[PDB]
Amino acid sequence: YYNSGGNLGVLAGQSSQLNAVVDLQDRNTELSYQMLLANTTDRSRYFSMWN
Amino acid sequence: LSAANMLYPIPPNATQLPIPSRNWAAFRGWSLTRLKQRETPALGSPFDPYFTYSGTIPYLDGTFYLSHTFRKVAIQFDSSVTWPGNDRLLTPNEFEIKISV
Amino acid sequence: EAPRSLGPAPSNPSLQALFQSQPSAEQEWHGDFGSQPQANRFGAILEAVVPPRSDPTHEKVLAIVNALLETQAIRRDEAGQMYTALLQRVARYNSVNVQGNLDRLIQDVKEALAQRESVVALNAFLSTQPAVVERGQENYVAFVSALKLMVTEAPQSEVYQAGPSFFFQTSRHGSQTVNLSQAFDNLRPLWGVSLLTPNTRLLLLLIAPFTGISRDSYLGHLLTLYRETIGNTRVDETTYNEITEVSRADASNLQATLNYLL
Amino acid sequence: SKEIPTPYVWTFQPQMGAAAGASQDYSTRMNWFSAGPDMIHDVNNIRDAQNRILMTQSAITATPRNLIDPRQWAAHLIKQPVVGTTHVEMPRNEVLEQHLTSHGAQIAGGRSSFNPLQTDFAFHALPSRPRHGGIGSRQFVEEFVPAVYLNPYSGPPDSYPDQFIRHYNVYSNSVSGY
Amino acid sequence: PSMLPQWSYMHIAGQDASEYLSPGLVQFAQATESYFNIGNKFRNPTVA
Amino acid sequence: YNYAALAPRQGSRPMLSQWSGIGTHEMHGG
Amino acid sequence: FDEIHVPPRYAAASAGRNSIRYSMLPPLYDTTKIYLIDNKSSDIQTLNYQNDHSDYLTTIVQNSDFTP
Repeated sequence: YYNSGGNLGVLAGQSSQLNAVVDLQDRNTELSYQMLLANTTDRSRYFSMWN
Repeated sequence: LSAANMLYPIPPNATQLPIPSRNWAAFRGWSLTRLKQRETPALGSPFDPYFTYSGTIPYLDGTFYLSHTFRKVAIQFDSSVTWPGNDRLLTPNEFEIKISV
Repeated sequence: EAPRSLGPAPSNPSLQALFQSQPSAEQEWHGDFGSQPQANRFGAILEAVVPPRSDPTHEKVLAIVNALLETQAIRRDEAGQMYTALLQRVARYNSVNVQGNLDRLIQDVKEALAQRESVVALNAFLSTQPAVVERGQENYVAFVSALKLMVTEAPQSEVYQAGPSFFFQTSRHGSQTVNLSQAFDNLRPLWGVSLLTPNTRLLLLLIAPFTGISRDSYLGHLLTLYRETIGNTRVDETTYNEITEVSRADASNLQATLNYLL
Repeated sequence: SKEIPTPYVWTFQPQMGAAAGASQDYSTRMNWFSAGPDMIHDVNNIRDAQNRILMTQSAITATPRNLIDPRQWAAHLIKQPVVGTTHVEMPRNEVLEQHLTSHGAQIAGGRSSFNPLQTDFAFHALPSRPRHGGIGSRQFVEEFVPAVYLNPYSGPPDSYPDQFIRHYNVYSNSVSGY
Repeated sequence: PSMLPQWSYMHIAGQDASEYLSPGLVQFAQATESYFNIGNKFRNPTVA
Repeated sequence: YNYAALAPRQGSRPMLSQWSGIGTHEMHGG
Repeated sequence: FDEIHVPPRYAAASAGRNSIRYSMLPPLYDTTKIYLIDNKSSDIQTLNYQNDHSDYLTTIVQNSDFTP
């Protein structure tokens, strides 16, 4: 669940229960990661650790 | 109510122990109360898929009916010195709220 | 602050080897022969009459490895490894010339350690700093002289380069580092002329106790006020100590005096 | 920011009487992403004034010392607690009581009557050694004031301010693990 | 320039990563870039 | 120390990287 | 009691002119014996497929710690 509504992940430490992750529903992290891979690595080669 | 609201989950028994180090400048005191997990919603998210509850919400409605289920509370700084440690209370080492015997 | 070597004398590696690998009956650090039993008396007499010769190779190598430990060329936990390696090499190529060279090396390293028991970086920093300004070449010269005097007279102070800037630190394990490059870059527009960054303010506060500056200039005025503030701080420390010690025959009293005092 | 840094507030360990590392004052800090440069200047000036106050408070109260946090403190540096003079009065005169009892008298005690003398003892119950060791809370807060580290971690690794790390012993400089 | 403090705190238009970080940290990163590579954890602005 | 103890030593001189190598900027919407 | 000089007794070089050095064993000095036994050639048959009992290959090193 990326940039969703109620399903929000948290990385908050035990100190203050203050979540370090904010999602805006106006940001596309899936497409951002796809573009990041396509620009950094030669995506034409298949990898099996992740799909 | 000027405060930092912290919600610590409680398994349905026993006790619990919060909080790491901090500076504690201009501190004012502690306010403590017990709420039910079924009734407290999620704070950060705009939605709560796991809420499934209506009626009074103690967390954000000012409806605290479970304050009577506290036996005692103990406060220590650096896990060695009790905050009211200058022999202030009748009970030397902790705040007692209920005594049965 | 751990002891680098076991010997009671950090210097004199030969003395340290004496302490480590010699019997505690020949050493000195500061009875009634004749009534002893026959065996002890005869053994001592024979040893005295015909002394037993021994090889001073292990002692020499131990002194060398102690010197290396003191120099920090060899870590504490690899002293035995280096000792064994040196023994193996010396035994492989043992000769009278090699023993003489070992003795010469021990003497030289002992002398160097005794003699030994930042300035070049400051010289490079001054060289890269321009030496001519259009607002009076006397305040800058006297300030440079004061800086050199204070860095020389400071017991444990370091000047070093970190990338494109030069830093000045008051102590090895302290928390007072001054970016000299940026401090002088800020001071340059206003040698002979509130508007100073905390870095150059700290530099001025550090150099004030160790300073020829004309009092008419802005830097002269700033140095005079910093000297006055530092003297006020010392006298205030003395008064605070006196008042607190008298008032202790409460932390609240310390709170009150510090609040009224700052 | 290197020019105006957040002070390193120390942490007190009230079992060994010494500071246990230091960390930046991340609790007393004011948000300014909602403020324009007019108030940014004010906040920066306030932080600079706070740093100046901390530096002068260090100069006034902190005793000079080579190490940042000596785990074991010299006896004279530690502020010993003052002790009053103890006055004690000898109640009975043993030799005269023994004489009276030997001459056939029973004394049932509760100045008595037979003792004209009256002696008092005054002494100071000082400890044998002047308690060298840790630091109390009062002296700790007096001396280990928050530190302002202007240019942070610039230079060789041995020049860094150690003892800011919570788990670090000065003797045999290294980090103590599990 | 009413957003320069923000664009400098979040390195959008401020100073390069080689010279707003601690010089010791830069030395560490350049020493251990062969295997540990701290370099990609910091953003440096690019201003036209 | 010098932080040269943390880098591979190609003989004697350490295999240090560039001073300005730290930092990155990779961001484009297309 | 000074002037009583006792010269030191150094040890000869571990690798001298007469030293014979074999790896993974303490060095030998002066003379030794090297055996070119043909029976050892039967332990390295991989090297002696085409070698008769007169043009064989052997190994000097005779230690049970390693295979021939």
